[PDB]
Amino acid sequence: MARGPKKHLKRVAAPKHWMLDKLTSVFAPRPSTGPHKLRECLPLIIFLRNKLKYALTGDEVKKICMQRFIKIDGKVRADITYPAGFMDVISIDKTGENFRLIYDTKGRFAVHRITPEEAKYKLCKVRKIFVGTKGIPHLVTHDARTIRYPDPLIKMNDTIQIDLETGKITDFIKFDTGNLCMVTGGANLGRIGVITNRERHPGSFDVVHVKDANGNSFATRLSNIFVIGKGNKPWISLPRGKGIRLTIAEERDKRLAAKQSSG
Amino acid sequence: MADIQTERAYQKQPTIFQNKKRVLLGETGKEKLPRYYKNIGLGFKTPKEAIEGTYIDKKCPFTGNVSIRGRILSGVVTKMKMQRTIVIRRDYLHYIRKYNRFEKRHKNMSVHLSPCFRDVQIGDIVTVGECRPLSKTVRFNVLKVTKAAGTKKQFQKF
Amino acid sequence: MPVARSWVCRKTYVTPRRPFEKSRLDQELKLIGEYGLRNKREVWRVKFTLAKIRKAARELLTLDE
Amino acid sequence: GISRDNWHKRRKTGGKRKPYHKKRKYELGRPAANTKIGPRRIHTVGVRGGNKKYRALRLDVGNFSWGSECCTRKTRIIDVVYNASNNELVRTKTLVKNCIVLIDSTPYRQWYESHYALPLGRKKGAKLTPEEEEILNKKRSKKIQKKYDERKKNAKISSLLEEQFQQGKLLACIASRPGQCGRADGYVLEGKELEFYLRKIKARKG
RNA sequence: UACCUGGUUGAUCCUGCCAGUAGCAUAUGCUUGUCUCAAAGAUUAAGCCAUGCAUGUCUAAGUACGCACGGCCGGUACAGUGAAACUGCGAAUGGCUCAUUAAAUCAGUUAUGGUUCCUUUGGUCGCUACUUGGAUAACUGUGGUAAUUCUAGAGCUAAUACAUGCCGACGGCGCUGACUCCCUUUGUGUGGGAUGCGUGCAUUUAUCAGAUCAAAACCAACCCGGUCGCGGCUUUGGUGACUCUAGAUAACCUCGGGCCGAUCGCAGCCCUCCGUGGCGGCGACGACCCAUUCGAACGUCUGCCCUAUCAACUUUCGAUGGUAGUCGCCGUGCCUACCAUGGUGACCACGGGUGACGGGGAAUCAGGGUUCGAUUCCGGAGAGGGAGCCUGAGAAACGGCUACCACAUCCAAGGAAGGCAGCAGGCGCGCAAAUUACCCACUC
RNA sequence: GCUGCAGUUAAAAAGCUCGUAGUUGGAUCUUGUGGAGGGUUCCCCGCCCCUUGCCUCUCGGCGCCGGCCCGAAGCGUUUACUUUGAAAAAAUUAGAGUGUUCAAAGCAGGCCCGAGCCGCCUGGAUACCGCAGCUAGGAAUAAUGGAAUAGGACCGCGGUUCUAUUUUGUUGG
RNA sequence: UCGCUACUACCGAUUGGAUGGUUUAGUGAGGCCCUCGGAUCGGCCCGCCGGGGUCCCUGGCGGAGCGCUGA
Ligand SMILES: [Mg+2]
Ligand SMILES: [Mg+2]
Ligand SMILES: [Mg+2]
Ligand SMILES: [Mg+2]
Ligand SMILES: [Mg+2]
Ligand SMILES: [Mg+2]
Ligand SMILES: [Mg+2]
Ligand SMILES: [Mg+2]
Ligand SMILES: [Mg+2]
Ligand SMILES: [Mg+2]
Ligand SMILES: [Mg+2]
Ligand SMILES: [Mg+2]
Ligand SMILES: [Mg+2]
Ligand SMILES: [Mg+2]
Ligand SMILES: [Mg+2]
Ligand SMILES: [Mg+2]
Ligand SMILES: [Mg+2]
Ligand SMILES: [Mg+2]
Ligand SMILES: [Mg+2]
Ligand SMILES: [Mg+2]
Ligand SMILES: [Mg+2]
Ligand SMILES: [Mg+2]
Ligand SMILES: [Mg+2]
Ligand SMILES: [Mg+2]
Ligand SMILES: [Mg+2]
Ligand SMILES: [Mg+2]
Ligand SMILES: [Mg+2]
Ligand SMILES: [Mg+2]
Ligand SMILES: [Mg+2]
Ligand SMILES: [Mg+2]
Ligand SMILES: [Mg+2]
Ligand SMILES: [Mg+2]
Ligand SMILES: [Mg+2]
Ligand SMILES: [Mg+2]
Ligand SMILES: [Mg+2]
Ligand SMILES: [Mg+2]
Ligand SMILES: [Mg+2]
Ligand SMILES: [Mg+2]
Ligand SMILES: [Mg+2]
Ligand SMILES: [Mg+2]
Ligand SMILES: [Mg+2]
Ligand SMILES: [Mg+2]
Ligand SMILES: [Mg+2]
Ligand SMILES: [Mg+2]
Ligand SMILES: [Mg+2]
Ligand SMILES: [Mg+2]
Ligand SMILES: [Mg+2]
Ligand SMILES: [Mg+2]
Ligand SMILES: [Mg+2]
Ligand SMILES: [Mg+2]
Ligand SMILES: [Mg+2]
Ligand SMILES: [Mg+2]
Ligand SMILES: [Mg+2]
Ligand SMILES: [Mg+2]
Ligand SMILES: [Mg+2]
Ligand SMILES: [Mg+2]
Ligand SMILES: [Mg+2]
Ligand SMILES: [Mg+2]
Ligand SMILES: [Mg+2]
Ligand SMILES: [Mg+2]
Ligand SMILES: [Mg+2]
Ligand SMILES: [Mg+2]
Ligand SMILES: [Mg+2]
Ligand SMILES: [Mg+2]
Ligand SMILES: [Mg+2]
Ligand SMILES: [Mg+2]
Ligand SMILES: [Mg+2]
Ligand SMILES: [Mg+2]
Ligand SMILES: [Mg+2]
Ligand SMILES: [Mg+2]
Ligand SMILES: [Mg+2]
Ligand SMILES: [Mg+2]
Repeated sequence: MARGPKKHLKRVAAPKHWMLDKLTSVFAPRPSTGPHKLRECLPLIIFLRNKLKYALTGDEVKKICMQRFIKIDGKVRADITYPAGFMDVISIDKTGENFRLIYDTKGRFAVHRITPEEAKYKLCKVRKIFVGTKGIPHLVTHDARTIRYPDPLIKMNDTIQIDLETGKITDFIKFDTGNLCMVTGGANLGRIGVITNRERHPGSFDVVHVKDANGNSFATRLSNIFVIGKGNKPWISLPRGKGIRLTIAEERDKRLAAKQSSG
Repeated sequence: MADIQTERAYQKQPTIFQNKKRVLLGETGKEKLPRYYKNIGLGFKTPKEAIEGTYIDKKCPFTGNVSIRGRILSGVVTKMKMQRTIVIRRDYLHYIRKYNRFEKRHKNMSVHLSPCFRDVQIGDIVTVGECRPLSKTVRFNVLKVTKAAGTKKQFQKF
Repeated sequence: MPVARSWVCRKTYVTPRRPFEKSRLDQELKLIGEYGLRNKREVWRVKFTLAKIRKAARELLTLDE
Repeated sequence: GISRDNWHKRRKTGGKRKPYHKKRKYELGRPAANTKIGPRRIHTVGVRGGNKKYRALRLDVGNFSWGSECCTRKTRIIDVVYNASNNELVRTKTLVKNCIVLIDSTPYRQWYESHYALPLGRKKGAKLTPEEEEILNKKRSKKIQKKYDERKKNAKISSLLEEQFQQGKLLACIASRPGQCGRADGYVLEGKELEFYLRKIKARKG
C-alpha cells in the first residue's frame, strides 16, 4: 500500500549528484521537507561526512549538529537532513570557515570556501509577483522567502541580493540580453555565459540561449536560467574553472600534463 | 434570434446585468442587452459572429466560461448529428519496425462546436483546442473552421 | 527482502562449438605444453580477452576518422 | 457507500469494463439535504481535510437583494412556486438553487419609502394618516428639496413590480446552494426574467 | 568464428524432415581439497496454521501530594530522581505476495485558469484580567463471572484535557442633519455643526468601476494663465488567454457548528522610589489565512499477447448529447427531472482465452530477429471471500471495528475469542525451495 | 523467409469473370559570373526577371550632417522525410580512470616531513535512451492547393450603411 | 472384408455427477442519513445556618411548581 506520504528513500533511487556508494546499506537520508526541492537539495548529513569528512557515522553528525555549531543562512539548524541548496551559505563558527553551495561544472555541488566578508548576502531568483490585501505588493523567491514591499521594477526571472539578518533586498539584476547567467537544470548544469537570446513560444517552455567565454553556445529552458551578474562580472565568487565545461579530450590532456597523481 | 429561451429555465449570460434606468429613447432603441465576449490568445481572432450574435452557450470558448490550455490539434469533420457538438476523425501512420513499413490508423473524437460557426459541412477541416472535461467524452472545443483543401465548399469564384 | 549487495558478475570464457575436432585439440594441447597451464579453460580465457579486444578495434575501425 | 466513481459505467464503444479496485474513500457519495421551510436546522459534516461544511434543513430566512436599487435585506421566505428542473419539489416545497420563491417584501417597502419619501403600493389614505406620514412629510425645508428632488425623476418602480407590493409578496430566485453553505440567498426578479417566469407559472399550474 | 555432419537408393541427383551439435534455467544422479562472492516455498494449494517475536514514544520547556527513593528544613508557585496515569504524536511509512486486471494497470508527454495538502521554510498576528467553571484517571477501599489487554460501585485530586470569558489604544470615517452663517426669498450659490447607525481578516449573495484612443465648429456652468469670449492638463499588478489579483457599495454571519494566546522554561532591570507602579532579553508550544515543500487526485496525445468454430454492439435496468439542479475536494450522466436519437465497427467494434500484474531489464544473437520479465528499483492491487464504517491531514486501514459466507479454538453449555500472501517454525501439496540463532554497532 | 523461401511434375494457383474497402499508380512547372573556404569551371553574398519574399508602419536603440538610410512585428499554401537543439530516474549494458596480491568485483585512491606538514593532490567521466509530443535549418523524392459562367493590384471613383471616442480645457446640447 | 492381442480419441440410455459463474421473482443482517423518542444527570427562580452590605450577593442543608432551561 500507499495511502499516505512516504518517508523512506532507497539508496539506488536517491539522486545521482549526491555521489553515494552502493554497498553501505539499502537506504539514503531522505531530505526532510523544506524550501528546496527533493532532487535539488543536499541534506546537511551528506555535507559533513561524505564531503568534509568531519564526522564518520550518522550519530557523529547528530552530535555535531546538536551542539549548535552549524548555521544555514545565519539561523542555527539542528535537523541533520535539512535540505540545503543552491545559494545557501553554511557557516561553522567553531572553526571560522564558510561555504557557498554552487554547482561544479560536471553538474554537482562541491565545497567552495568564501571570505567571511562575503557570507553576509545571498542571491535569490524571483518566482512570483502579487498584490496582497490592502494593495501591498509581495515577492516569492526560489527558496520560498516572501518579501513585502519590493521596488516596483523587480519582475519575474530577475535576481535580487538580500541580507541574511534582515531580508530586505539590496540590489537586483534584471533578466535581459547581455547579462551573465548560470544554468541550473538538465544537460547544461553549472555552465556560465551571457544570455544573448530568448525565444518565446506562447504557452510552452520558452527557450533561452547562452554563450561561454570560448564561443561555445548552448540553449536551455528559461525556467533553468539563473542570472548571477550584471554583465561579464559575476557578483558572487566562482569555483575553479568557472563553468567552462571542457570536453574529455581536454580533460585527459590536463590530467596528463599536470600529472596529478600525488601531492 | 429574439426568441432563444426554449428550455424550462431562463437563459442569460452571467457577468451581465439589465439596468432599469433612463427611460427615454423614442419609438425604438437599444435591444437593452450588451454582449459578453473575450479573447482566446495564441493568435486566434475571435469571430465577429460571436460578438454580433445573440445566443447562449456556457461552453462556447469565445463568450462562455472555458479556458483553452494544453494541446492543439486538428482534424476533418465526419459527423454532426448530436446538437452543438460534432464528431471528427484523425488519420495517422503507425510504424511497424520488424518490417520497415507503416500502417494506416485512425481515431474518432467528439468535440464541441459553438453556434458561432454556422456553415460547417462534412469534409471541412477544423482546428480544435483543449478544455476541461465538458461532458463524459468531450475534452476539446472547436477554435477555427476552414475549408482550405480541394473539393472546397463553394466553386472557384471566391 | 531489499539487501545491501552486488549481484553483478560475469563469465570469462566460451567453450568451442565443435567439441571433438583434431585441428583444435592438437593446437590447444601444444599451447598447454609450451606454457604449462592447467586446463583448456586457461586457454579459452586468453582467447576471450583477445576476441573481445578485436570487437572494439573493429567497431572503431568502422567509424569515420 | 454511495459513490461518484467513473469506473462503474461503460465506455464509448458500448463495452463493459471489469472492476479495477474496491471503492476508495475519495469517491464518497453522502445523501441529499432536501432543505424544507421552517425554523432553522443546520447540521455540519466533516469533509476531506477538516473543513466543516454546513448542511441546511428547514430554513426560513434569506439575504435577498434588489439589483436596481442596490438594496439587500434579511427577509422571511414565504413559499416556493416554480422549479425549473423537477416539479415535485414545489409539491414538497424543497428549497434548492435556482428555485423560485415568494418572500415578504416589507423591508424593501420601508427602505424605498424612507429613501425616496414616496408611497409604494397602498390601498387608501386612511391607514397612512395616523402614523408613518410623520416620516413622509417633515420639519425640513432645506434638505426636503435639496436632496428629495435628487430622489425625484428616479422613483419609477416598474409596473410589473409595483403590482406585486399590493399583495406584499415578491418573486425571488435563489443563488446559493443551501445544502453546502447553510444560507439561502439570491436576488429579486426584474426585467425580462419576470415576464418569463410569470408566463411559466401561469402556464403550467392551474 | 556470417560453419554444419548421420539417415529413404543396387548406386546418383533433389525435396524433406528425424538425429547429432553449442548456450541457457529448473529438477535429479555420481563425486568433492582450498579461497572470494551469493540465489534460495515463485511454479502445485491467494491452501491451512501450534509457540515466540515483528510499534512505540520525555525534554531546561503540558499535568507529580506514589514514602518508591530522597537533603540539612523549609515547599512559604515548588527541589531533586521518578513508577503509574491523563494529554500530545506515530501507528496510512516499512515488509510480503502476484489472485484480480487487455486502452485497464503501465511508459514517455503534457494540464489543473477544474481541486486538497499533517509537517518543514518565509510571510501575516491592535475591532475576575495581578487570571473564571465543574469533573475525571493513577491512588484508597468493596466487588462479579469458569473464562478475556472484561469491568461495576464508593472516597479524593491536576491540565496545553474539557468549557467559558476580559483589559488595552479606537483620537476612525462614511451616511444621517436639530441647526446656524453670508450672497441669490425660494430653488440654487456658503462654511461649520451637536445629536445617531455601520466602520478588522475570513464566509455567502448582488452591484459598480477596472481610464489614455485622430482632429474641429456654434449653446449653458465653468478650472487655469487672469478677468467683468481664447490656448493647457488626468491617474495598482499579472497572463498566450480569466467570471484573475487588488478597490468601492449595500447587506449577510456557522451558536452547542470561523480567527485576533486565561499555556511553559532560562536568564535581568527603572522607580516625582521602596516593591509596587512600570520595561528590557532568549527560547518551547499553539493558531487564522497566504505562499513553499512532500505529495495526492482527475484529465490530454501515442503505444498490447492469441482468437471470426466471436460480425454487428450499445439504450430508462445511462447507452452518446443539451438545459437546470443533487452530490463531491474540484471538472464530469457522477446521479435525478424534462428533451433530442444518438455513439462504436473490416484501420477488427463487441464477446471469448491468457500457466497475463506493467515497465527499468534477462538469455541467445553476422545484419534482421525469437523467447523470457512471480523475483531486491519504480507504478498497481490484496490481506480467507464479498460488504459497511469509526478516527484522522491522510484509510474504504484488516498487527482497526461491525455483519453475512467458509473454516477453527476455549466452556462450568450461560458465553468468549480468531485471521503468518511480516520474521522463524509445522502440516499439506508436489519433480521442486534454509535456523522456532545473534544484535541495534553500520544505513535509515 | 522484412533483409530472405516456395506454388508445371516433389506439399501447393480459387472453375471462371465482375466488384467496394485495402494496397500500388505515367511525363511535366529556374540557370551562369565577381569575392569567400576547397581546386582548375564546380560546390557564405549579390547580379540577366528573382534571391531569406515583402509590406508599413509604430513604439521604443543603432548612423550622418531635422532630412534620409537598416535590424525587429506579420509570416511565407500545408504535411511526410532529413539534420540540429531542448527535455528526458538510478541500478543493468557499452566505456574512461584506478596493481582487490590478479580476476569477478569496488568507487576508490595518490604523496612527504622520524612528530613538530599538525598537511597536500585528485576522482566519483562519457555514450546509448525506439516510437509519439516539443524546437530550427534543407527542399531532392512523395502526397496537397490557387482564376474558366472568374477575380489579382493601383489611394482609381459614385451609391449605400453600421459604428468607433478623441480633440476644440473639462463638463453637458 | 472377417478373426487375435494392445492402445487412442468419437457417439450415447443415464435426461450422470460435481464445481464455479450468471440471472428474473421473493426475503434481506449491519453501518450511515433523516424524523421522532426521552432512561438519566445538571443550573436559575422560595426557607435555616455562616460572610459582606443595605432585605440582597456568595457557601451549605432540606423541601414545594419542579416552572423554565442545558446535555
Ligand atoms: Mg507500502
Ligand atoms: Mg489495502
Ligand atoms: Mg528525514
Ligand atoms: Mg486544513
Ligand atoms: Mg523412397
Ligand atoms: Mg541400402
Ligand atoms: Mg534436434
Ligand atoms: Mg556440455
Ligand atoms: Mg559472506
Ligand atoms: Mg537466479
Ligand atoms: Mg504459494
Ligand atoms: Mg499466534
Ligand atoms: Mg523530568
Ligand atoms: Mg519537576
Ligand atoms: Mg497514550
Ligand atoms: Mg496521527
Ligand atoms: Mg519469503
Ligand atoms: Mg482487483
Ligand atoms: Mg478482453
Ligand atoms: Mg477478459
Ligand atoms: Mg489511454
Ligand atoms: Mg508518469
Ligand atoms: Mg498517463
Ligand atoms: Mg509531527
Ligand atoms: Mg509558520
Ligand atoms: Mg468515582
Ligand atoms: Mg447536462
Ligand atoms: Mg452540471
Ligand atoms: Mg442505433
Ligand atoms: Mg451508426
Ligand atoms: Mg474485448
Ligand atoms: Mg508478462
Ligand atoms: Mg494471473
Ligand atoms: Mg543483437
Ligand atoms: Mg516484474
Ligand atoms: Mg503465478
Ligand atoms: Mg519471493
Ligand atoms: Mg513493489
Ligand atoms: Mg505516477
Ligand atoms: Mg492463506
Ligand atoms: Mg492525526
Ligand atoms: Mg478491509
Ligand atoms: Mg499492515
Ligand atoms: Mg482486532
Ligand atoms: Mg471478530
Ligand atoms: Mg498478520
Ligand atoms: Mg512465514
Ligand atoms: Mg514429500
Ligand atoms: Mg532447488
Ligand atoms: Mg518439501
Ligand atoms: Mg540504528
Ligand atoms: Mg522450403
Ligand atoms: Mg503425384
Ligand atoms: Mg503437386
Ligand atoms: Mg487456372
Ligand atoms: Mg509520378
Ligand atoms: Mg561496465
Ligand atoms: Mg572492473
Ligand atoms: Mg526500452
Ligand atoms: Mg522523436
Ligand atoms: Mg520544418
Ligand atoms: Mg468582383
Ligand atoms: Mg480396443
Ligand atoms: Mg476404449
Ligand atoms: Mg465429448
Ligand atoms: Mg451447474
Ligand atoms: Mg441462483
Ligand atoms: Mg433491497
Ligand atoms: Mg438497523
Ligand atoms: Mg438498513
Ligand atoms: Mg431531532
Ligand atoms: Mg430534544
